[PDB]
Amino acid sequence: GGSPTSILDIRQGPKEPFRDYVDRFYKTLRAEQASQEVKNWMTETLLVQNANPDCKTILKALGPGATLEEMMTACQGVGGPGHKARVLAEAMSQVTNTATIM
Amino acid sequence: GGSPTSILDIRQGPKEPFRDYVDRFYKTLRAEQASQEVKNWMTETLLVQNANPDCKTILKALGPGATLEEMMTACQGVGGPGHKARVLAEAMSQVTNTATIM
Amino acid sequence: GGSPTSILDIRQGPKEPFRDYVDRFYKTLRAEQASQEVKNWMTETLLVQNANPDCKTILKALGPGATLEEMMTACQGVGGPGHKARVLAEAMSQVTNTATIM
Amino acid sequence: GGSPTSILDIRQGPKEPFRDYVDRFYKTLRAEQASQEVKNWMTETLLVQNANPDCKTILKALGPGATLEEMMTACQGVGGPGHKARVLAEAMSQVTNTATIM
Amino acid sequence: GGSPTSILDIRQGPKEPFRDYVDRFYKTLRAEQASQEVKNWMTETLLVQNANPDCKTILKALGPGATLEEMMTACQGVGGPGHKARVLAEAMSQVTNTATIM
Amino acid sequence: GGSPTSILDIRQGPKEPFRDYVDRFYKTLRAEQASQEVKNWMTETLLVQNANPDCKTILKALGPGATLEEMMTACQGVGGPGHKARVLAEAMSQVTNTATIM
Ligand SMILES: O=P(O)(O)O[C@H]1[C@H](OP(=O)(O)O)[C@@H](OP(=O)(O)O)[C@H](OP(=O)(O)O)[C@@H](OP(=O)(O)O)[C@H]1OP(=O)(O)O
Ligand SMILES: CC(C)(C)c1ccc([C@H](Cn2cccc(C(F)(F)F)c2=O)NC2Cc3ccccc3C2)cc1
Repeated sequence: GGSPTSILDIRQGPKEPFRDYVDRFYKTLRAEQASQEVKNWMTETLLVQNANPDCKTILKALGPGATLEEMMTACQGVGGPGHKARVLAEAMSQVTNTATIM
Repeated sequence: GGSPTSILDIRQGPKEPFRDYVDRFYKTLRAEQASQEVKNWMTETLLVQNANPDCKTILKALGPGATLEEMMTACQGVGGPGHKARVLAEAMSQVTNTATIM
Repeated sequence: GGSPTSILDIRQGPKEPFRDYVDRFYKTLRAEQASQEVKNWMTETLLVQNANPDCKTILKALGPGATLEEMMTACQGVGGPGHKARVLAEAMSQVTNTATIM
Repeated sequence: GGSPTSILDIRQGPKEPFRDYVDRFYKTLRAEQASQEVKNWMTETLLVQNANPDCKTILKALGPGATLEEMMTACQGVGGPGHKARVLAEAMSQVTNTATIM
Repeated sequence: GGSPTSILDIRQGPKEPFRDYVDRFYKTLRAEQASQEVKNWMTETLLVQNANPDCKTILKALGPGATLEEMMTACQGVGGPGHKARVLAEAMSQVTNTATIM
Repeated sequence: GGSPTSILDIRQGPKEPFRDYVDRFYKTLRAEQASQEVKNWMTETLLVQNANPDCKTILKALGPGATLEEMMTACQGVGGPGHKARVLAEAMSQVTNTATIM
C-alpha cells in the first residue's frame, strides 16, 4: 500500500481517461516490488481516492462493491459529450436560479 | 469474450470515434487466437457493449441488427459538431424549462 | 465496391475536415488494385455517402452535380469555422425558442 | 496558374492560423516552377481565396490591397482566444435576443 | 535559490495538470546543484509561485500548513471537465444576476 | 530590428501561450545577426506587438515598462481556464443586459 511511484501518488489527469491511469495503476503495480497481498489491497483502496474527480465522483457514486469492470463501464462515461455534457449542462442549470446556491 | 487483450475490454474513448475504434475491435481480434465462431461472436456482443456511451446510446438506438455500416453512419457524427451539437442542447434545454429535475 | 483499403472504409472523421479525408479517398485508391473507372465510380457513390456528417450535410446541401473542386471549397470551413461555428449557434437557438422539439 | 501543390490547393485548415498556412503559401511556392511575375500574382490572388474563413473574412475586413503585414496583424487573432472571443462567442448572444434569425 | 531550468522558470501550462509540470519540477529540482535546504526551501516557496495560475489559486486556497500532498491533490482537481465545470457554471451567472460588474 | 525570421514574423499562436512564443522570441533572436542593442530594442518593441491578442491586451494593461517577469506572470493566465473563463464570461454577460451594443 503506497509503493514507490505506484500508490503514494499514481494520479489520473483531468483529461486523462480512467483507462490510462488505471493502467498506470496496474502496470506500475507490476513495476513496484510489492508482495501479492500488497498489490491487491492497493488496487481497490487507492485507485479510487487518487483518480480524476470526473471518475472519482463515479467510483464513490457507483457505491462500493461495484465490480472493477463496472467502474470501467461507469468511468468510460468520463469524457466530453458524455460526462462533460452533463457537468456543463448541470452546473449551468443550477446557476439558472430555480435552484441556485446562495 | 475474454480472449487475451483483444476482447475483454476493447474500449472506445470519448474522443476516439466509433470509426477508429472499430479497427480496435477487429484489428485487435487479429491478435487473439480465437476460432471464427469465437471472433464473430465477439464482433457483435463485446462491440456494442464496451464501446463509447455516445455511440452505445446510438447502438441501442439504432438497436441490434444494424449492420456495422448503420452503427457507422450514425456514430460518424460522434464528435463535436455532429453529436455535441445535439448533446449540449438536450441536457441544456431539458433541465432549464420543462424537463427540470428536482 | 471498394477493394482492400479503398471504398469499404474510407471514412472521414468528425474532427477531420473534408481536406484531409478527400486526400485519403484518392490516395488509398492508388493503393487499390481496381480498374480506372472503378476509381471514378468510387468517388461519386461512396465519398459523399460514407464521409463525416459535416461534409455530408454540406454535400447534400451543395446539391449533387457540384464538382469536387466545388466540394472542396464548400467543406473548407468544415472544422471549426464554417461548420462548427454555424452549428453551435443554431442548435442552441432552434431547440430553444421556436424550433423547440417536444 | 498554379503548378502541382503550389496554388491549386494551398489551403488553410479550419483550426489552422494564417501563420501556418502563410508559411505553406510561402513554402510550396518555392517548389513551384513559376515566373517571377506569376508568383507575385499568386500570393495576392490565391492566398486570400483559400485562407481559413476566420482569417479569410478578415482579409475582407481589412479588405483587398492591404499590406501583407496588415493581413497578418489582423489574422493573428484567428484561433482560440482572439478570433473566437469575438465571433461565435457573439453569435451565441446574437441569435438569442435581437439577432434572432427565422 | 533558483538554478537554471530548475526554479528560475519552472512553470506549468495553462491546462497542464500540476502533475506533468511537477514531473518537471521534481526532476529538475534534483538536477540543480542546490544545498539540501536550498532545494527543500525551493520546493515550498517556488512550487506555489511559478505554477499555472489555476493550480496556484488552489494552492493558496488550501492554505499553507496543508501537506504537500494536499497541494497537488487539490491541484489534481485543476481542469477541463471538473475545474472548468465549476468555473463555467459560476462565472457566467455571477456577472449576469448579482455579481454584475460595471 | 528586422533580421530574417527573428522579429518580422516571430508570432504567438492563438492557443499557444505567452510562454512558448516568448521562447520563440528569445531563441530566434540568437539566430539573428544583430547588434546587442539591436536585440534589446527587438524584445521590447516587437514582443508586445506581434504576440497573441490575449497576452497583447494584457501587456498593454500591465502597462509598458513592466518587467518581462511581469508580462510572464500576467500572461501565464492566457489559456483556457484562467483567461478564457473571464473572456467568455464577460462578453456573454455584457452583450446580454446592460452593455448590449447596438
Ligand atoms: O480546432 P480543432 O482541431 O477541431 O479542435 C478545437 C481546438 O482544440 P485543440 O487545442 O486540440 O486544437 C480548440 O482550441 P482553441 O485553439 O480554440 O483553444 C478547442 O477550444 P477549447 O479548449 O477552448 O475548448 C475547440 O473547442 P471549441 O470549438 O469548443 O472552442 C476544439 O474543437 P472540438 O471540441 O470541436 O474538437
Ligand atoms: C469561447 C471560445 C472558447 C473562445 C470559443 C467560442 C466559439 C468558437 C467557434 C467559432 N469560431 C471562432 C473563431 C474561430 C473559429 C475557427 F478557427 F475555429 F474557425 C471558429 O469556429 N465555435 C465552436 C465550434 C465548437 C465545437 C465544439 C463545441 C463548441 C463549439 C463552438 C471557438 C471558441
